[PDB]
Amino acid sequence: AERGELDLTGAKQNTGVWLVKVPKYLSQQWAKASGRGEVGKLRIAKTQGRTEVSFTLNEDLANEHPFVLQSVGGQTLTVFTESSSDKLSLEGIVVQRAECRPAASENYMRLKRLQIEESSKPVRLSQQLDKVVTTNY
Amino acid sequence: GSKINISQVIAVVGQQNVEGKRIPFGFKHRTLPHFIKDDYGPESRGFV
Amino acid sequence: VGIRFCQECNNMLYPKEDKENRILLYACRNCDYQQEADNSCIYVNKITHEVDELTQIIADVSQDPTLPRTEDHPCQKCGHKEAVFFQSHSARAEDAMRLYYVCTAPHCGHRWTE
Amino acid sequence: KNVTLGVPRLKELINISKKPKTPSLTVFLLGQSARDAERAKDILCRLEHTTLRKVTANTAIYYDPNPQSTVVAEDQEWVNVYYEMPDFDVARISPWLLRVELDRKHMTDRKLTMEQIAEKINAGFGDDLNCIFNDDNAEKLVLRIRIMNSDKMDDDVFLRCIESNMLTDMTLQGIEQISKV
Amino acid sequence: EITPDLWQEACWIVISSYFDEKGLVRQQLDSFDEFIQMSVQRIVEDAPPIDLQPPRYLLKFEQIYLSKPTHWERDGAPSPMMPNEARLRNLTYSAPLYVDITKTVIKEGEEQLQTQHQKTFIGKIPIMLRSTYCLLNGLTDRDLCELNECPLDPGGYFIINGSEKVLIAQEKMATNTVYVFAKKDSKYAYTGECRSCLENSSRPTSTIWVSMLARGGQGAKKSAIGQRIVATLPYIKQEVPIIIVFRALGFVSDRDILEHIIYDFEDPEMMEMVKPSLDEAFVIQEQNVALNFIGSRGAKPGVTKEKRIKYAKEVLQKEMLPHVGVSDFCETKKAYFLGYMVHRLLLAALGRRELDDRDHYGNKRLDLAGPLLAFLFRGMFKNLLKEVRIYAQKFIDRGKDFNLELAIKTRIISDGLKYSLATGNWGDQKKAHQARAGVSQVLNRLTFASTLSHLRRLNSPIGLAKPRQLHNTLWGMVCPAETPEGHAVGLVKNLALMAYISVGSQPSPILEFLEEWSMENLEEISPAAIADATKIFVNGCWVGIHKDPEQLMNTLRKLRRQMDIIVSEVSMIRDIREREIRIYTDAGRICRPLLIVEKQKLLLKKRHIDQLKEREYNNYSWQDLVASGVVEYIDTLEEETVMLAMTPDDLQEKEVAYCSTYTHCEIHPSMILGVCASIIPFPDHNQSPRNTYQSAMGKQAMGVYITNFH
Amino acid sequence: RTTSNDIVEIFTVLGIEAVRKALERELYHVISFDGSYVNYRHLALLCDT
Amino acid sequence: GPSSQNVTEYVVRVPKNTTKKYNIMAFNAADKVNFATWNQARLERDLSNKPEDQPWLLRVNGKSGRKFKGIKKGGVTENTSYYIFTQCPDGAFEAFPVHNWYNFTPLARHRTLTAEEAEEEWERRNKVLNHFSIMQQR
Ligand SMILES: [Zn+2]
Ligand SMILES: [Zn+2]
Repeated sequence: AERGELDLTGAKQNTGVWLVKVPKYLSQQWAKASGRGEVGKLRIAKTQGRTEVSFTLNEDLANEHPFVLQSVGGQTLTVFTESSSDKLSLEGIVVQRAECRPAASENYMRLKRLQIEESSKPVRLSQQLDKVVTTNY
Repeated sequence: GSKINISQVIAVVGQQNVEGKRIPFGFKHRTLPHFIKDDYGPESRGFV
Repeated sequence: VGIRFCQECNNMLYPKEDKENRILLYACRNCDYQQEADNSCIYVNKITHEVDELTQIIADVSQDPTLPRTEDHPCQKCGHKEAVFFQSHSARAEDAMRLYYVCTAPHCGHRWTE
Repeated sequence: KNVTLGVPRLKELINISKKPKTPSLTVFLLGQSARDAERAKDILCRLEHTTLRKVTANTAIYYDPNPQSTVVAEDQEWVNVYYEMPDFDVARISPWLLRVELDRKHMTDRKLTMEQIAEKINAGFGDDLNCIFNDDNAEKLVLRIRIMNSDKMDDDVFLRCIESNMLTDMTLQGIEQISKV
Repeated sequence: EITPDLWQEACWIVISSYFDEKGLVRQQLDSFDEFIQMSVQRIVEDAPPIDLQPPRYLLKFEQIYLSKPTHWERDGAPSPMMPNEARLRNLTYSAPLYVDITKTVIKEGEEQLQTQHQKTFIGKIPIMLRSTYCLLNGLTDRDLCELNECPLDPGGYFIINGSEKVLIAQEKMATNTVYVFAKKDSKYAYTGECRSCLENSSRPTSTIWVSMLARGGQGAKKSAIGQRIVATLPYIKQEVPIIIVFRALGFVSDRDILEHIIYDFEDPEMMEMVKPSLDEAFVIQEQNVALNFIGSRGAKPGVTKEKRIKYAKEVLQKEMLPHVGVSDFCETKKAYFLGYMVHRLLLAALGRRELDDRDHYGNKRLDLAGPLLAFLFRGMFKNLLKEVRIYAQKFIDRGKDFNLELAIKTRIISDGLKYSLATGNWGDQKKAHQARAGVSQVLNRLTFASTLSHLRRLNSPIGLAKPRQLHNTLWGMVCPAETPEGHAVGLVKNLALMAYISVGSQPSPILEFLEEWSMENLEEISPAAIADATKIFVNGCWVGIHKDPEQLMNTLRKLRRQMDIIVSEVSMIRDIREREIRIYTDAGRICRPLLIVEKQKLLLKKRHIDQLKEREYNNYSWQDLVASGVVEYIDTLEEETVMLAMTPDDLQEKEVAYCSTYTHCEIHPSMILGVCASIIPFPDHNQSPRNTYQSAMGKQAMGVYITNFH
Repeated sequence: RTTSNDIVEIFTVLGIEAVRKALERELYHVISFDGSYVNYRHLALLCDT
Repeated sequence: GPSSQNVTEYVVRVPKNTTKKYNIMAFNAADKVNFATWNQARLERDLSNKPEDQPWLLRVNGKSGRKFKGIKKGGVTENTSYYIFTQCPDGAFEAFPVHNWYNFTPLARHRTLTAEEAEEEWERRNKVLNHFSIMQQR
């Protein structure tokens, strides 16, 4: 029992969690939802020799996201916490990695050009004046 | 002039060399991007 | 022929001979971690350098655009009468002009050298 | 093969360059060897400087405290042929063993023999390095090297150092600063 | 459809479209436009705020205001300046440079009353003609003739004191790229060259030298140790081992070190070759002693051990490979790149790769008007900030007030630009010994061909005949024929007809696309799976790996051929034999346009030729042709791994099989020659020394040169 | 009849007159290789001096 | 069986904000770490700088167990967002963005050579004898 001690109850329960990487538009939509309570549905389909994982966007959030699994044995991960009460605790061992890809093949880059334009909106360029400024000195 | 100049004008310019050896491999073991990789033929290595 | 590393401090292992049991004893001298090696080999050096280049060649070199493309000399595991031939072009590793055939099928990759 | 000529050679001759660019040394044979190709080949092999790097196929280091342990799969023959007479075996044999093998192509092409290089190893060093002589009946011309008996730096440092020392210069035959003839 | 036996008209139609849209001096005008638009803004933005004190004073900068080139007469009249008046009166052609000064006052009493000194004049920047920030832009034939300016003049030259000055592009070794070299006579056997710098904004090229120790001192225990690995680091007075530097980044476990160094753990001989360094680094087993060792051998040793700790941390943070990251937490990226650093050196040591050629002109880039003026502006803007700071401190030590109108000196920036663009000494005036000469020669006006040759010219920084030789890498990069006859053979060369030079772009959309397209990021990787995947390089720095090479390359090529978020100037490289992806975005690269061969047919169909044949009254030009995925800008880097066809009707068709996987076709074989060499007809029927002589003498041929000669 | 190309070693083994004769032969060989001939008097002068 | 055509459908929930900040570990599989050793843990600050922008420290079982040092990743999460999906009895997946990613490496626990005496074996630059027994003198 100390301030600097890390709780290890999560590792003793062998809790298994997943790591998901998503593109910026999905995270932006989830931030715009502002935690309403429902952002979408995740679908997991298992066949006789393959596993198919996909995510479905909410129809209210919009107004298919297939998931590709990745090898886990390359490196081991767990999840820890830092509280506002300064009590550190461990959640559990990461057991699976997930990668999110859009279903759009060529119509994705219509929005990607707009996103790059928004990113280059604060990119700053020099301006030309037709008449020289005579208010100096 | 010389008879070698006569031969180069009329029949064949001949094998062309750089620092003694033939044309080296500036690219990934090919003299020019037009020729196929891994070629030591006459046309691909500098012969006219 | 092969090396491994220490366990509890995760350091590089150095050899040691044993005075009592007369067995070679790989050990980390940043530790006291002692173990035997089943290989019983410490050092090998092929000075004439006849390594096997069949494991050296990447299986994806066949799908190169600017490599040659022959029609004869088919592959072994699959028929696929189309293949790529090239040389090693590795400096200081011999002087042979002998050709390295790779099958160009998308899921194959059995490479042979004749 | 060719020698340098022209402006760099003229600069090399008007100067007196302590190292030449491409030095050469034309040799004329005196008598019967001038017309015999075999005797000329003998002189060729006798003037070729042959380091141990060019003639040996590969090297290996093992650990055999028992002479009859025979960690190599096929070494038992000449070990039993030679080790019935324990030449200072009971003092020590330095269990760290050096093993090299000779490429048969480079063995035959240079027209030397395998006993004389072991003789030169035990002669140019003396009794500070034991040598084990094998037979040519085996497919691989294996040579086994062990350290002396009467004596820091453990054993691996000295063994690897002397291994490199054989591998860079022993002058098996020929004369130094002569690359090719 | 397909165009058989009609290639002669079609090729010259599309060359007509290219030369009608671009022209001949776009490598100057585009570079200067990029300098004026991005570079001065990036330089004035990436500058340290002036902090001084007592009340605290802070100064920050903002965007750039520019006007047309005017004149300051004796009475103060701001008359618009014409280039003809600049030539006649020995008058420099320039416009004032305007910023604002955001003066924020802190008196430790919540009295922050920020004042914005709007449109502050800080100096005069030169502008060269026919650029988009000059008076001659947009004028037609009639307006140019009425203004006594030649319409035939391509421009691209500055006017300093009435003398026409043109910037000749100077080549330099390519930044942020790891090389291997083998010095013949040096004590080091092999070496690695990674002359590197940040994204052309902060600090110049700082080099790193990883190298080899040759087999010396044989017979003794030195050969028993083996060939250790050594490097020399910037502002370290002597050499330093490698694993101690790896431990200096905070990675002490040598399993992780060899994991960064070795990617495949079933390679015994390479681990044997790297083993001599492990025996040498057995005296250092902790981070802080490594930092204290590497900091003790600097230029200025510290008084206390904490001083060496701080000096070593600073020199390994702010300077050690600035391009990969300087954000104080980028030690993982530095560890990965420093592993790959000598991973290439070991690959060259075992002979698995070959030694990279120095004069291969795909491994170096060109400093144009843009980068050179950016470097000059960086230097004397630092000088101007130093002058402003010292004047402000001296005048605030009294503590009366402060005024920005007289503190900023336009004199130093004006004479710096004018002097360095006039006399040719590139750099500070007092540092002319270390200043590179030969820049900004006097423009040759004997011949229009001579003028177009002098606008499009390269030069080498060499004061041995190896760099002078004509190289294989040049095919349609640099003209083979044109060479000065005198002492500068090989060094001074002119561009080809289609030699387009990269203007520069930012790699932020590149990273934005590559992160989204199923690529595992560099820090969040399994280090045991590096060897199976393919490395990703964007402007040299390692940003992660990808496990699906051809889908990534096909996606990138499909994005580029459709004018998507990737700029068509940006090039990507697939080295299959090494498993790397190299993507180059930065300026200095040199390129030529090429056709696209898909399956076994060209994408330049009859409809494109028909649209380009009636070019005008149909608003269809070269920029519309590249947007259709017909012509792709393939530079010298992608020429290492593609194929070219000499003629479609003669080679691309089906015959006795030589190849069937062509990727690109030549636009026309006669674009090899430069400006001078083009005017020679039947140059293949001549001898190459005679072509070289006449290309040298084509600049000396008199005649009419510029139409407004009177 | 055995000769060489280097000059310092043939000085250290035979003598300066052998240096004279070998320097003569090497200079004559390097000049008269391409077919251009030069008189012996200048060569003899330079080799003596 | 049922697993040959098993279909799973769960709900994704994102709460707006949590009072307790969440982060993520980084362990190499080649380190061969075990969780049965995890009986008592410490996680405190580094004191070499002398706090949020400063590298981390962690202790296992006091001084008896192994030691780690944590460093924040160099990349910024301006274009990246990582979520952790936790299993709960209600069956609805929870999606939580992480704040920072920290990299940790093990440290040796032995008599390391200090810098003030590290200069004496530099005169034996190539003259060094018996690499295998340098620790024996310490
Ligand atoms: Zn250990
Ligand atoms: Zn096959």
